[PDB]
Amino acid sequence: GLPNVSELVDMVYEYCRKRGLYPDAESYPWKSNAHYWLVTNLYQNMRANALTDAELRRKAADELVHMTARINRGEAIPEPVKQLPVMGGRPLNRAQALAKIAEIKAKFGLKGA
Amino acid sequence: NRAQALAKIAEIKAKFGLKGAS
Amino acid sequence: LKVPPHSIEAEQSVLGGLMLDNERWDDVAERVVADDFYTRPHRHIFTEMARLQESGSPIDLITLAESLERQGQLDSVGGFAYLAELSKNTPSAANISAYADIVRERAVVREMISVANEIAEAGFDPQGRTSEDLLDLAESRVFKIAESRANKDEGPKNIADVLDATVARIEQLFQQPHDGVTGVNTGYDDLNKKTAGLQPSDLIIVAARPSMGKTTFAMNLVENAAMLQDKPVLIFSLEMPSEQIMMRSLASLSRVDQTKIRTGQLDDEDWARISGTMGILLEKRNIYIDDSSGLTPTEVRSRARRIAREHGGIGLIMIDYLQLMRVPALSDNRTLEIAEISRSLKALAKELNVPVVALSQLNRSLEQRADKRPVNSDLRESGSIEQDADLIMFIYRDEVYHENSDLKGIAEIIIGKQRNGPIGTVRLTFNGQWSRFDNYAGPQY
Amino acid sequence: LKVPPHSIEAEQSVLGGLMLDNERWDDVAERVVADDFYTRPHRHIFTEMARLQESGSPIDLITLAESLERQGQLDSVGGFAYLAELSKNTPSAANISAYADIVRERAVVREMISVANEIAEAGFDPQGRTSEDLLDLAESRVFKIAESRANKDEGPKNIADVLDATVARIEQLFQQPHDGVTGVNTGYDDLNKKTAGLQPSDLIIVAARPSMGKTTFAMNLVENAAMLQDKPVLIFSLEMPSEQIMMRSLASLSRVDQTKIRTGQLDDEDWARISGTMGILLEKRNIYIDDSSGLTPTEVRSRARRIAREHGGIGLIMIDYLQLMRVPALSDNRTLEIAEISRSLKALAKELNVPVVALSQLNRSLEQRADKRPVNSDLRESGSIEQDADLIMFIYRDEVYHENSDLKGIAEIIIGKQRNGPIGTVRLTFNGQWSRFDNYAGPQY
Amino acid sequence: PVVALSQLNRSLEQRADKRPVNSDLRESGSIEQDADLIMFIYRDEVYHENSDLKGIAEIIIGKQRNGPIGTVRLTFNGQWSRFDNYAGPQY
Ligand SMILES: Nc1ncnc2c1ncn2[C@@H]1O[C@H](COP(=O)(O)OP(=O)(O)O)[C@@H](O)[C@H]1O
Ligand SMILES: Nc1ncnc2c1ncn2[C@@H]1O[C@H](COP(=O)(O)OP(=O)(O)O)[C@@H](O)[C@H]1O
Ligand SMILES: [Mg+2]
Ligand SMILES: [Mg+2]
Repeated sequence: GLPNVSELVDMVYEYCRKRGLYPDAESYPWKSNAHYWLVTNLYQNMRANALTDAELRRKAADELVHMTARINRGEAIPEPVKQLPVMGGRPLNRAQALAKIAEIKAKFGLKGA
Repeated sequence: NRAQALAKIAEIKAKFGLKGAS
Repeated sequence: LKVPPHSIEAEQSVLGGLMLDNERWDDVAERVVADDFYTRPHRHIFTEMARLQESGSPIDLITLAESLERQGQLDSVGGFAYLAELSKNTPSAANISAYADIVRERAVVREMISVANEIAEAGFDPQGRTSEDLLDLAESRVFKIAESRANKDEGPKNIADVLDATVARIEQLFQQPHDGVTGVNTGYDDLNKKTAGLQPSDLIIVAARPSMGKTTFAMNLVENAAMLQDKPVLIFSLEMPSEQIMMRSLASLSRVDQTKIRTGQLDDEDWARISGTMGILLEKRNIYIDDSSGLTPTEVRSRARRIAREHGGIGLIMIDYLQLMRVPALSDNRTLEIAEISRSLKALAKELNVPVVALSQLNRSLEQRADKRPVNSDLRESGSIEQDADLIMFIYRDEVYHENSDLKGIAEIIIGKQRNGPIGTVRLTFNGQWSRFDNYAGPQY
Repeated sequence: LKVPPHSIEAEQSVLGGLMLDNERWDDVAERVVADDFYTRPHRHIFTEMARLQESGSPIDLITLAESLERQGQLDSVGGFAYLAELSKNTPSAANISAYADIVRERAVVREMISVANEIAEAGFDPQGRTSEDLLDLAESRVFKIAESRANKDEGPKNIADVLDATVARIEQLFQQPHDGVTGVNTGYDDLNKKTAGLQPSDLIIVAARPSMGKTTFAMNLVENAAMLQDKPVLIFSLEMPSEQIMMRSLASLSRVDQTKIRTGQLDDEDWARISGTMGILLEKRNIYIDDSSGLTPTEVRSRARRIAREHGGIGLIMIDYLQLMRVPALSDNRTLEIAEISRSLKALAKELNVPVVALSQLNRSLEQRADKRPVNSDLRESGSIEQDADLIMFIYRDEVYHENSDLKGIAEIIIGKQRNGPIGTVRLTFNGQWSRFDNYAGPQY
Repeated sequence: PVVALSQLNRSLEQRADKRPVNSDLRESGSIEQDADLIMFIYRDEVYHENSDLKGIAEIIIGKQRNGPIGTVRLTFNGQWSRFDNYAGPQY
């Protein structure tokens, strides 16, 4: 079930404290998509409006009511928004890189390099 | 079309355009 | 004894024509000024006549001589007898315009001779000045005379001729399609459609808050212009060394991660891409970069002129950014410095017939509003820039302010002032991984 | 008399120094040309020396004299007597490059004077030429003097030169393995990854509210730079006397409790540790401290230049803090003073090619926000600092504001502006007992 | 050593807790910046007649250049216009 106002505020504060190390918001270990959306929205609203504790609780209650109304009427929550893959796979050694640099220098004939 | 548009362009150039024109 | 070229006969003819014909004053007014007269009495006479004409009073012999007599300035001029001789000697059937033009030309020649004498005297007695300072001084001295004579090109035009020229221009634009691009191609379809390219002889200002991709957007425009043309493209960077600019350009062109390039963690394919990019750049060879710090408008203008002279044309000029430029003569007031910078940039744009893109910055006050999208009034302290600018583009990114924005990787270019087209907002894709801007493939509104 | 600018002694020095030392020829040849010399004999001598250099022959006294004698031109030069005079008067303590540059300067000034005279002469004798033609002639004459001149160091280089410099820099960075650290090692792995070290020619700002550890962090960085380098590290401590700084440094390095050091209640092991630290410092000998107060940027620049001159360069410069610096000419307006300070610090960092870390302070209003972690807008009254700084780091300690914090002993370095990389937060462990920062060993997200 | 006395702003008396902080030195930022040591005097009986701390004063170190900060309790004898060492138990 959806958390109450106090639990939502506590989760928002915990996310604010602990998001300084995660690469992105989607990488946070969210319990569910709705929790991610609510916590992120509250965090951004607080960041952009300097909301106090009471204002944060009021915004959390409003977001919970809006989410409950949306759930009661149906609708399916998509999986976050996602942003790019992780890439990887670079097994390059120093010797090959130096050989490539020397080949580049020979091909382009750089006087200063 | 484009041909008619250019024809009307030339017609207007002849009718009003003078001296400098294009 | 050197004889400066003075035409006393032309000045006397102008004065006599004005005395015997008050309708022609305007023709004289647009051809000569008070300082253009050699003898002091003639300058004083012209000043008194200008005052009388602006007050609505007749400029006949009696009133002019009497007015000089009342102020006690009649004796210095030469007297009522001298005024009557000037009035009577000049025949009525004379063309005052030719004499006024001769007097106008003589003042320019005299100023040129004065500047040459000043330069020679300064060279003989340096008084600690450097050669570079003397060269800059000589360039400034000559350009002052050039602009002093480059003010006649502005004036009213005939309505019918303007209408005919406008119709011809409309027909020509609809005649030569170029797929909607008339100026320098921006490399982006929507921007080309909304701008018809970058128009030559027009000042372009790019403004944004810090970390919005302003330098990135300018470099993308420069690279697109270089790849889509043949004329050289010049870059003035007062904030970055040229090596970082080239690294950013390599990341953008090769579509390789900038962090990998910066840290050196590149694989074989990345090296191949970089080699290809370098090969293309060395085959083209039309990009010039100047990373000097503390640039002055004179140095920028001189280097642009030298490039255009050497290669017969400039595709585009880019300056980043104008808030770092200096005018030593006006360091006391920043607004005057900005106005001088803007005027010099506009003069350079007109002279070389090239598009000039100057980057600017916005005050923190913009961030005090609920909606942080830039507006024209956010160009405070740079009113001259807003007025003299032919194109004004602001860069906005919603993801910068909001982490949970739905427009992540999307940037908005907002045209706050367009001289020859409509204003609006253009959405683009921002690949910060490659440090690049691309055409937006999503829905447009 | 208006004698043209010339210096016979400088030319004599150049020719004599070339006669006595032939390995300097290149330095003379890269600075002077045969037409830069005023007297005909000097031009002829330089031409003959150039020919001898091209043929592969030495250009000493006897070879030059013999080569001139074979062509019968020894009398035009002045004779073997004059050649011997040139050989004799010039000492072997010759800075031939300086004299060559001076000769170049005289020639430029002389040519400028000649061109000014020609322009004036053309102005006084139109010969049927319009004023437009005379202005074009004047522009052409001044342009040929100024055309490219010799300022290749401070001019827009070709794309080839910039690309080659960038590739050489890339190779140099990839040559020595440091595991992604190109600048001065900060001593912390995550901060090194995020910043790639402290880059040379960059302005770095460290900001925090009072009692957050600005001075502590700066001293820790200084200690790490001294331990991980060989070049001198200079400190400008406008806040504390040097004795207290050294006490803090001993507490940090030896990991001895600060209260024990301050009260003198140490034991044998602490004394042994302090002795070891002193031994290490005296073996290294690369830390210099200046605890003066009210320093102007001019004094800071002068002292840094003097230190670099005396000890072969600098490895780091630290200022604590910039609010204590003074610009007497701008004491009326604080914003202009801060702008001047930031500009001077950036210029110094670029000139000495060293990282400069300057401490700053934040407005009180930050303490009224719901979240007290600093942002860029918290640098109020110091917008020029945000504009000019290459790197901006904020120190945040949660336990300062919250007694019940779960992050006791944990500090955050927040990169508010990283010019050449990403931004974010780096966590470190704060040991106030030893007055030290250490790498955070806890779990990382 | 130079000991200069200074005042605080009146708005401090409108807060829930009236013990001074550094930000309570408004109009005097340079005072906070230049002072090596800053000590605030606080008597609870001045604001509350019900105070259990009658005769007890607190010296609050708002800024200490070379040491810790905190509160030191002393005894206030207004009869003799004197401060004395606090003889009560210390936590
Ligand atoms: N004797 C001490 N013991 C433990 N911590 C101390 C001591 N003195 C200072 N500190 C810590 O150092 C931090 C910053 O002090 P300092 O660097 O002197 O001021 P600033 O950060 O304004 O330069 C404070 O937060 C404080 O907790
Ligand atoms: N290594 C990087 N990784 C991701 N983004 C970067 C990197 N370097 C720069 N950027 C982005 O480039 C943008 C523009 O930076 P910059 O050109 O320095 O500022 P401005 O556009 O105001 O001149 C910033 O918003 C920043 O997020
Ligand atoms: Mg920039
Ligand atoms: Mg301090």
